[PDB]
Amino acid sequence: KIRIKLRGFDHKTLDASAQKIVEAARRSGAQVSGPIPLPTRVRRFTVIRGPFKHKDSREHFELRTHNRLVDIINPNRKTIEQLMTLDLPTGVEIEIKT
Amino acid sequence: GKGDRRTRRGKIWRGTYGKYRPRK
Amino acid sequence: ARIAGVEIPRNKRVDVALTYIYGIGKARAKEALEKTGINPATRVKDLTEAEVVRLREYVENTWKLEGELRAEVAANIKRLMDIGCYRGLRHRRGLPVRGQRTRTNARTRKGPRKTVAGKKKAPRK
Amino acid sequence: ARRRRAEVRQLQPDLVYGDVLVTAFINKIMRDGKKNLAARIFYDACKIIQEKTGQEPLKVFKQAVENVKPRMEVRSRRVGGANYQVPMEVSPRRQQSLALRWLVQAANQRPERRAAVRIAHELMDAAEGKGGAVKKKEDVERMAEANRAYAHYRW
Amino acid sequence: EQYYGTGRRKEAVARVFLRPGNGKVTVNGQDFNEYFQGLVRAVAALEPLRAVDALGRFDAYITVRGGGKSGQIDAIKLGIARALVQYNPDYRAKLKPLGFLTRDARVVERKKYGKHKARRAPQYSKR
Amino acid sequence: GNKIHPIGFRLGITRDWESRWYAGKKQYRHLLLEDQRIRGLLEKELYSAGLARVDIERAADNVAVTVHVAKPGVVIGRGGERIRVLREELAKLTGKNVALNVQEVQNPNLSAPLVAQRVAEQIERRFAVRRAIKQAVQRVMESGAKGAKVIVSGRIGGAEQARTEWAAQGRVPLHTLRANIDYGFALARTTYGVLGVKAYIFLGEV
Amino acid sequence: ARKALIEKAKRTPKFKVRAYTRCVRCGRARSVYRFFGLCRICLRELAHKGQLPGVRKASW
Amino acid sequence: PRSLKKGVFVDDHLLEKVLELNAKGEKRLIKTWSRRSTIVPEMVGHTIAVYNGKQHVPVYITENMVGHKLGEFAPTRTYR
RNA sequence: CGCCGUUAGUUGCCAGCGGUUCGGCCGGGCACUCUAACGGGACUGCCCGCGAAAGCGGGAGGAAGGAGGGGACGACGUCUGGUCAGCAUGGCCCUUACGGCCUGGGCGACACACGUGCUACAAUGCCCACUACAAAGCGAUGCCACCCGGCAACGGGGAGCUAAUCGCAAAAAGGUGGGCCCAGUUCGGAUUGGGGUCUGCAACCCGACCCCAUGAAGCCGGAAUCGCUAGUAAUCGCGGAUCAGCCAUGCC
Ligand SMILES: [Mg+2]
Ligand SMILES: [Mg+2]
Ligand SMILES: [Mg+2]
Ligand SMILES: [Mg+2]
Ligand SMILES: [Mg+2]
Ligand SMILES: [Mg+2]
Ligand SMILES: [Mg+2]
Ligand SMILES: [Mg+2]
Ligand SMILES: [Mg+2]
Ligand SMILES: [Mg+2]
Ligand SMILES: [Mg+2]
Ligand SMILES: [Mg+2]
Ligand SMILES: [Mg+2]
Ligand SMILES: [Mg+2]
Ligand SMILES: [Mg+2]
Ligand SMILES: [Mg+2]
Ligand SMILES: [Mg+2]
Ligand SMILES: [Mg+2]
Ligand SMILES: [Mg+2]
Ligand SMILES: [Zn+2]
Repeated sequence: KIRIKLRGFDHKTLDASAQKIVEAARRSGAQVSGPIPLPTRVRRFTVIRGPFKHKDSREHFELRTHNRLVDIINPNRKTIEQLMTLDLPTGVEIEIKT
Repeated sequence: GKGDRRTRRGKIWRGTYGKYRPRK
Repeated sequence: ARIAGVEIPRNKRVDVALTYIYGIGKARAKEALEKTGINPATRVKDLTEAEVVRLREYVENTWKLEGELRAEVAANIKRLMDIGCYRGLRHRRGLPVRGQRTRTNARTRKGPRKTVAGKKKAPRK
Repeated sequence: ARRRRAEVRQLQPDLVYGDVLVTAFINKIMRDGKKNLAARIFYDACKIIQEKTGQEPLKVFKQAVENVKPRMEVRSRRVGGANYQVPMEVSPRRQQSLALRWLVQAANQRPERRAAVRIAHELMDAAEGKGGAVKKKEDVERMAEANRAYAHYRW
Repeated sequence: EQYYGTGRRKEAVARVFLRPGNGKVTVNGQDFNEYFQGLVRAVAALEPLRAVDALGRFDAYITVRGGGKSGQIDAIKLGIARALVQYNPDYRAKLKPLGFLTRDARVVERKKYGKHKARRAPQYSKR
Repeated sequence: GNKIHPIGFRLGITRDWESRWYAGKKQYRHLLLEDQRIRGLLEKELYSAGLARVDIERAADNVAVTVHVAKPGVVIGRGGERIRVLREELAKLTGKNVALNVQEVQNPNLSAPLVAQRVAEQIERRFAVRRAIKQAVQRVMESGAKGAKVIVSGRIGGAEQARTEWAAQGRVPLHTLRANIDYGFALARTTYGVLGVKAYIFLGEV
Repeated sequence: ARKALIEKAKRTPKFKVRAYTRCVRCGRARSVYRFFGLCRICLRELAHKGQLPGVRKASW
Repeated sequence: PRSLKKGVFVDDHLLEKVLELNAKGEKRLIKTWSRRSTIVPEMVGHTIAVYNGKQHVPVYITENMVGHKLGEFAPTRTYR
């Protein structure tokens, strides 16, 4: 176990989270279980377009939360000092629970 | 009909549970 | 037969039949049959004289039924009209009592519509 | 239909008689989009056709259908005055549908406690030229033409 | 030994596996005729077979999930015609003109605001 | 009553977000509030700098803030002065160790917000609305830009019956997502009520 | 609303059943999306300004 | 249909005021605004002035009235 | 959204082998389904016919063919259209009240009238039992498996989930069996009596749910009048926002 689930609001920016987090123990290091998609959760808000009456206009927003899996199988500690101390994207989060 | 609360389907409409529609 | 005081169901299933009695319906039929021991399915015609009895001596001497109900219920309401009680006024008046709306839709408690006029100029909408 | 002309939808043929004049009848028997109910009604009705006559149901069915479709109907029209019931032809695709419809409606007029029995007896009676449904057909055609006087709007 | 097609209809996805055999179909660990029990369609999911001569020349085991049995029926109807092309690919000559290889892309229409039911608009009063 | 927000419309493309972080449901609420609190301060004590957008990135307690100004003098102060007071003015309210990078706006008259304000500033001073606008556009056209448009609402010229003044040159392809069309709005509090000033600036396709 | 009435801020409300959201922004008491703390309009306005992260307009 | 299980609510502004008057004499008119308090045996005999939102009211309190609340006897709105 | 591909295997399965408490349950695979990223595909490109050209008609191949299906997107302007009560904001007005705090009442009144809806008037049906097949969502001051108490609402215990992994969750029409017999009924569930549960300081005015009794009008609706062109109408259930609770049959 080396739980590493990645979740933010942008999917371009969840490549700058799976690529370098694999390109470290990819062909030089260990193995890695590959970045696995994992279904996303969207939240819709349906605000009425105007203030005051006009019951029937509305406009839909959403807040998509995209995910990935990774999980670095066979963990040498050399990659770790390289993996745990190299980052890049701002609006991303990490979870780590072996 | 969906009106009678002492029916199965009257309780499915209400989204509730009781003697007339047990929760498994 | 004559299951409950001055009452007489016939020729349909027994459980449906006993519904024709005042303080009784399905719920009290399924019970007073299971407890009395008669198959709910048989037509009333096919009941042993012995069976009708075991039923009648139970149903009557175990529940407030017929007149004994619908006269005490009427007195159970006079009590509210006796004191000051809101529901009492609401019973006197002849309007809902379970805190419903009265601007539209009290038709069942009031009875048929007693229509009246409008004003002078106004929308006849 | 201001723009184009609209094509008749080609309905998928039957599962038991392979006929499209049947799913046609089966759709009209259907309500609230419960198609399984409809089939179970009709195919049952076919089983009652087979009982009360040695004839294949499919030739009995088609027989009543042909027997119901009108050759004339009326269609209101005006220039002034009032709505003049104008007699006119009944273009084949409509004979098809008027027949199917009336058949089902007529079927559900019957006193027969359940459907299928209703459908059977109505499907049967109509083959024999009797039974209301043919009422509509005849009382349509008879009521049309009886306005021959206004038939000078041929189209 | 094996032959395979997918097949889809209203997000309903069948998995079709053709095998040489006797005509005994099996959908989701069950007899074809006791999973589509009572549905007068069903027998319609095999129409690619009884129209290229197959049925009892072949056997079929099937994974199915998503939707309701009529979509599940049509998604099979497809999945078989596909596996049947993975066989003799000449099965198209008299198979495509009948439909079968098409994928009914008809899907449930989005519910839209200001209407009750996407298209059913709310009724009104005084025009 | 028409027309959506040319920024909000294009948000997925051409134009990105102003705040830039991630947060669970138990967080987003008061977190985002803070972001706005910082934007609110960053205009009261930062008006004359001429500020376009206040970016706000975030990691766990590394709240970025990246004030875009045209005149990064007034932001930084005399020596490094003003930007010391403000970095610790963002610390009084946000207890979450902030930065305050400042990226100058190369050509202020190519960023709609700024343009929009210059026009609003002119009018608050009593001025030639109908002229000011045509001026404001020409500036955005002499500064490049494949097109531009500016709108002042009503009570023009301190009038009586609210109007709407126009002026627009080049292309302003409001319906296309492959756009890139800055949009800024300035209020114009006058002696006799407010006047809305919208500015649009089209600058290139893909 | 009335600046006085802005006192859900009033920490102790005697009993929670008097506690009631308002829009942190405009003070509205009547369409306050829990997630945001914003009301109907403030929500839409800020969304379009692009000031609340990861929120696009939804199309499906 | 009733409703209160256990803890048969009776507001306490007058719960002791009613039994502090059961140490001597039944004082005439002991007004409240708690039209929400259930009547309880120690209340029998007295006379409570219940508010309307407008007026207090002479509610002579008998024996039949017990399960009820005072508000049931102090009618609010007024009719044709 | 519809077909196909590459990337990715704590979701996937007689694809294919081993064990079985026969539960993908385990070893184990990534083929398939799926999840979510990046691509390919479609353009009157090919064919026959009319046309000066655009284009029109049919045919082929294809998952799809002429805008393949549904969104988002609202021109210069118009109604001196709506909103000073979301928010700003000019002017006007009140300043021991036109401001402020409370407790209580009212916004829920009822001779009447209309709008939008819900449940019906039933056999293509209602009831009960058993047995299938979804999508989209939500969830630790939470969702609540599971075991007891209770006719039940629910109460007391208590596992797993910070969620493709646990729970809400039962989908319901459907299918199989059984009942009902044309009846104001085993249709319909209004009304009222009674006893309870729950949330909240507090349910009289004025909450929802449970159980028992009651079992009203309603046999398809005058003149008028609304919606819908295809996965549409029709019908069947499922979820979410608001929110302690809830008057939701509303909305999305
Ligand atoms: Mg619109
Ligand atoms: Mg019933
Ligand atoms: Mg639907
Ligand atoms: Mg104010
Ligand atoms: Mg509240
Ligand atoms: Mg084995
Ligand atoms: Mg795929
Ligand atoms: Mg050409
Ligand atoms: Mg367009
Ligand atoms: Mg007005
Ligand atoms: Mg008050
Ligand atoms: Mg109101
Ligand atoms: Mg009206
Ligand atoms: Mg139990
Ligand atoms: Mg039966
Ligand atoms: Mg009708
Ligand atoms: Mg149309
Ligand atoms: Mg709720
Ligand atoms: Mg609801
Ligand atoms: Zn607000």
